[PDB]
Amino acid sequence: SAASLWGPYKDIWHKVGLLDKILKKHKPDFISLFKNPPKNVQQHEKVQKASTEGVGTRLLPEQLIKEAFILSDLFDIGELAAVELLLAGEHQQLVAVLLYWDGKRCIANSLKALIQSRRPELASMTTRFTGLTYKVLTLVSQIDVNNEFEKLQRERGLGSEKHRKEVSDLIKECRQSLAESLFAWACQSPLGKEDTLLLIGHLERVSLDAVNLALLMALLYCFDISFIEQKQYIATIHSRLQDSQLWKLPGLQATVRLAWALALRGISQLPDVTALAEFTEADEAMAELAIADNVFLFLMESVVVSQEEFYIRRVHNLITDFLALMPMKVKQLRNRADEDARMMGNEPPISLRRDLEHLMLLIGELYKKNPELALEYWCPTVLSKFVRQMGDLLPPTIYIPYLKMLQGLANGPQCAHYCFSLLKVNVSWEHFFHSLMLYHEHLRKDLQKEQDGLIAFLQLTSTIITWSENARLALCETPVVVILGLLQCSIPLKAELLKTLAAFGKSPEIAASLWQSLEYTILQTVRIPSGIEVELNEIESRCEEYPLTRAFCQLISTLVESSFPSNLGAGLRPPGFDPYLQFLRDSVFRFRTRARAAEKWEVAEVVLEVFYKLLRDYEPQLEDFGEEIIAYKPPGFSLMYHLLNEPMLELALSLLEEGVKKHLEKAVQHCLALLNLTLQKENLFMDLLRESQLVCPLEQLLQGINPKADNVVNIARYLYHGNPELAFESAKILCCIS
Amino acid sequence: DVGLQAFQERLNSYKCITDTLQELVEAGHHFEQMLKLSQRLFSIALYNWLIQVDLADKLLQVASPFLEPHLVRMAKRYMDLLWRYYEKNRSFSNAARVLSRLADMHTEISLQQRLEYIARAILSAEFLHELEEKMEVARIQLQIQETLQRQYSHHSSVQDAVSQLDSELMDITKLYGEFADPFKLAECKLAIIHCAGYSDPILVQ
Repeated sequence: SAASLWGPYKDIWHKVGLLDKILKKHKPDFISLFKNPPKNVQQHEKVQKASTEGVGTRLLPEQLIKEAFILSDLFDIGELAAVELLLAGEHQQLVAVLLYWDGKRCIANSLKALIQSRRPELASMTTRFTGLTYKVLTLVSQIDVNNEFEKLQRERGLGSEKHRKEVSDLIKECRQSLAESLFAWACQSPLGKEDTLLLIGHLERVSLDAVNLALLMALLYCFDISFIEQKQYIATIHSRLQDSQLWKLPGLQATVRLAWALALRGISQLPDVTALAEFTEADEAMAELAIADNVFLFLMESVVVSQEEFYIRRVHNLITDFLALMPMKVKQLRNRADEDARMMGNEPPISLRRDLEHLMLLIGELYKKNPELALEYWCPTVLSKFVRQMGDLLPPTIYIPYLKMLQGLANGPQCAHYCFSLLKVNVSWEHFFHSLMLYHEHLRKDLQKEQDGLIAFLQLTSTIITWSENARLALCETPVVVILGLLQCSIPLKAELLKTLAAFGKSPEIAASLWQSLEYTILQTVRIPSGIEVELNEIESRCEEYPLTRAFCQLISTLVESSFPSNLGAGLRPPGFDPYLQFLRDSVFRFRTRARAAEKWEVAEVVLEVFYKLLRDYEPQLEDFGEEIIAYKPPGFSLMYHLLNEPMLELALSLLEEGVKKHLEKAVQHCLALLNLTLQKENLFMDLLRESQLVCPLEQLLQGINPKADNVVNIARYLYHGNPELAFESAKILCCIS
Repeated sequence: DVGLQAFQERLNSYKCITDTLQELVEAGHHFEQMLKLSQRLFSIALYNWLIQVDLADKLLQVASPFLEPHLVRMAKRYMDLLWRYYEKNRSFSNAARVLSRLADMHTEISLQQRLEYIARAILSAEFLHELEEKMEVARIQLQIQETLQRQYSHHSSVQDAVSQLDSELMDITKLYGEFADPFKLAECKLAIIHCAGYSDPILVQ
């Protein structure tokens, strides 16, 4: 039998983290599976007597009996084994359950450590039975066998989700640990093709299953190291796969096979192999068939969706291999795509031929946020070649993903720099600019295809500009003028455009140019009489839709930071920044009634940030420790003015009442900080600032804060919280209020 | 160790002997020669050869003095060896002791068989003491098992209980606390306490 106890496995593992041949020699327990004992009726009678024996014996009480019974039912496990599990672990409430999973957890891990880590006598010992290799696939299947769901269905009535999730977690990790083991074997290079075919079949049994990804770490490297497998075997698989092109349903197999071909080309470039095969029949025809059989979508899907190291590295190798070895195919597809469309196309018709673009997306998704990998494209001037080639595919459909793909590449501040150089030096940024301008002209003169291209266009510009530094200024000079013009036209893109323009926004004095644009763009069509609302209408008319507003808020937020020039809007209307804040009233006031919650926080956060900045946007200490005009101009005045309004303070207050993604938490911090600042300088506003400019008094705010109790209570509760910003500030507020 | 090489070498020769034996199939003169030879690795190997062939029934016939130790050592698809063994023992006592162990054994064997072993073992009638108690406890599980079928409180998927029941003899307390009380089999509980011989009138009442 095997030791059902968790402790030996744990200790052995720590040792290796020392390895004692003696404990390891215990050996086969690293079976993985608890294949032989399932729930046994015979075992129950033995157990019920309350006397049980282990493979000494113990008296078993009624309480223990129940825990043991629950285990057998829950995990279809033998009753006696279940007992040993309880004995080994401290008896507490469902302790046996824990040992059950723990036993498996390290056993898998140890096998993983040995096979992956070690090159060695022991590695040989574990593998030698050639028990582990047989078991690996079955171990995976064991995880799969639907026990949990049936119970849930039966359970639906009195459901216990929590206990289930516990099980689900342990199993998922087990599958993950299993993935490393399979991969390790591949590096270990077991003997041959038979395993691969069995494995391919095994995976195939599973197309929507996310689980497939776990296997993606075994197959790819395996194909990568085709050399290890004996030529006799490689040749057989080659033939096997070709015949195998059927599989219209198995998308996954088609993709895996396609990958094999990608690898084969490199391997075949040994004179023995290469000479024998005919290129057209041997490689191109089948590969082409695979692409037709949706091989690309599959690869993209894996990329899109998502042992990270083995997966990322190995997949990266596949993607790169694809680029270098494959380009004949790429060109073939490219030409194919250009010709197919003819000047009513449904999206599905557009997408059919789109396989090349899908490749581009595959790159974008895989590389994104991985600067380590992304850099390779730009490090030396094939990947680099690849970009150049991609750059030259003119059709808008390909042109667009091209822009997107690069953006993914641009991620590191460092890479962003290269991207900057790519357009600037070795398509150019200006051409990019020109295209944007051209669309602007066409749209205005007229008064999805464009949206697709334009959306990508903006997406790329935005990505680089944010990450870059001084380049930002240069980019400011080609895109700012065109960027402004585009926004004027009505597009569904305006929001996106504002986001990009905001990215350009420079911290310095230099900012004034952008302010002119924005003011010109709310005021341009405005009929402003002497009411205040008239000014509000100006903005509301222009910023008709939500995306427009979101974009607007982002742009304003950037601009406000050490914001603006004097006498803004001079000549057009009454001057000053103030009308902008009033507009916020429109937003913030019907924020609470926002039909999506995610969207709700999306808008609320920027406003809070601007709110806070504005408060900071004055130096109160100078007084505490052209003046009149300066005091008139700062936004702090208007901000305080509105804050005093009860929809404004109330909204801010509820944020505090209802606290806790982590993103939401930030909103909370701002809420508190904002209130603290107000309290600190409430007095300054009332007595210093207000008279200078001059509208109404303070009282409503205090009763809402000091008298609302819950706010006081909630803040008190916050002090305990470990965010220091929230706690530290919460503490301060009560002080000010008191 | 003592040197493995000798072992590997002989086996080849042994395989040759077995290989030749197979070809024979005047058959008897050839076989008796092999058996009537003094070589305990040879015979042990021969038997192993026989089991693979499923020649095992023939094994019962072999007189060889080597055979008895062979069965004994191998005794713990060994069950066939044991079905062989109790049958092998003409003697009642020895046969019974084995079937008892057969029943008690930890490899999955149905209770029906476990009982058939006991029925057989009992027929061959302190060993007796253990055997009879066993029969009694086993019977209880059969009853509990039977009721489980009738009971509608049970779920088919919780088959595990039956597996446990058929799988082995269980502790009386285990049977009582785990099965009788939770499944409210009062009759079973009562019978069980009979065997236990629990006198306490209050609890019994």
